[PDB]
Amino acid sequence: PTHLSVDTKFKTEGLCVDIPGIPKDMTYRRLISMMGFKMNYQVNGYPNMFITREEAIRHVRAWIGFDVEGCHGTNLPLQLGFSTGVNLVAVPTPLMYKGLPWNVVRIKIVQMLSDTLKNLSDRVVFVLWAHGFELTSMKYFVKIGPERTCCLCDRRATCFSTASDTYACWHHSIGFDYVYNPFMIDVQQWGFTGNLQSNHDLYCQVHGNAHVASCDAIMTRCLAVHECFVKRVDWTIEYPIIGDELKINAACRKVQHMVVKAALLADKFPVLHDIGNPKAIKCVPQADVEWKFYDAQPCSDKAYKIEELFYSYHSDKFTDGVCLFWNCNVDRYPANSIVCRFDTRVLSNLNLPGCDGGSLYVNKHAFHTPAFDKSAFVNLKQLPFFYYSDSPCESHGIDYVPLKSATCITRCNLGGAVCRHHANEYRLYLDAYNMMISAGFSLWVYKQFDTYNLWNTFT
Ligand SMILES: Cc1cc(N2CCNCC2)nc(C)n1
Ligand SMILES: [Zn+2]
Ligand SMILES: [Zn+2]
Ligand SMILES: [Zn+2]
Repeated sequence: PTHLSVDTKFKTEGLCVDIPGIPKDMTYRRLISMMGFKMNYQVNGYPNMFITREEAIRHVRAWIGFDVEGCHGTNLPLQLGFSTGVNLVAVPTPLMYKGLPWNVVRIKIVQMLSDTLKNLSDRVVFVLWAHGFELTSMKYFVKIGPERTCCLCDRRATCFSTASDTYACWHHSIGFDYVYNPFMIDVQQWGFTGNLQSNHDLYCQVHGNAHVASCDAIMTRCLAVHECFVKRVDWTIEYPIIGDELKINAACRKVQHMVVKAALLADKFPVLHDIGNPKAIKCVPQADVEWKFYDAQPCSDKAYKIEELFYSYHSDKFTDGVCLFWNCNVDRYPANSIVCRFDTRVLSNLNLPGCDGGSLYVNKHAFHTPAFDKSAFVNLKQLPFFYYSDSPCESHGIDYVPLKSATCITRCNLGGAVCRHHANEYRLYLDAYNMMISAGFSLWVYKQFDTYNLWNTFT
């Protein structure tokens, strides 16, 4: 049991207003046939156009919400809406495009999906709240067949061209007119009562209903993300490397060690309260401090209330020493804190749009993160960039230009001239820092933090 059986039942109640008379007893096999597609008994990698909830979750980067609304069914114009905010009007003769025949509409669909997905996924998963017109419109822009490879590379084919009779992936599809072997899932099959807006609005206040197809497409995808990544969480699912994952994760470890080590040297806290990931290891193993750990899994719905994390009777006194909240999202951090908080607003290939202002950060695992809120940091300040090192000034073993920087906190800089080793390490550290910041991570610290207190650790 890996793929969704075509002989699985499909509930058709949601389809009967667009398709009146539709049989109550229906399989994916018969639905695909009704949609105008012929599977020809093919064992060539594409067993069903529809996929399971488990397969949809493994391919969350491919999710594109899709809705079709009748403007006036062969005789009427259709408004095609996508979770990218795009609305296209197809005539059978929040971006809104005027009515155009299907032969040109399909070219725009291929361009839009290819630009949206080329850096995300090897496929497309159309996320539906199926009422009929979206399923019966697929024949106008979708072609199916055996699994194929791109004409210009080794990636699987996602597009077809009737001009050249060739296949392409999302990177090589310029000028292609058909979406080839897409996947889809109907959210209505999951067991819901009431319409799309009533279910979506139970969990999200950020997406409205401007009564256009793209609004429904966005709400459908948002509801799917809430069901799969907010109310249900699976951290065992691994996701492929599509970008700077490894560098970002290594940079995060380097920045955490640097900042915590310097906070302990500068203010000499007798105790550190490490709140978050139950599998955390001391980021500064050599530090003298009493290191106490508190378990809190990543919050995916709302940020933790600091009253629930801290109160209800541990050193008990979280006011003693310092608190470390490394990606542990709380509503309002205490004044004595070191914080790394992911900014959900960041634009990147790892950060997908989420539910109720939140975002779906996908880097090895999927983490739905609550909406970034500047008011969480009112008792803290932004942590300034700095590099600190007590290591010996010694080169060992990439040409050189002398480093001059007020933020290179080393013995050599105190002595008036940065050594080659510390200049190389400073530049590598600054690169790691900038990588982590650009990935969306934000750093905050207790107001008394002052790197001037690090210079006297060289005596
Ligand atoms: C986005 C949308 C449109 C819509 N229609 C459009 C065609 N006329 C009837 C109203 N209905 C819903 C529930 N959502
Ligand atoms: Zn290709
Ligand atoms: Zn929403
Ligand atoms: Zn040095």
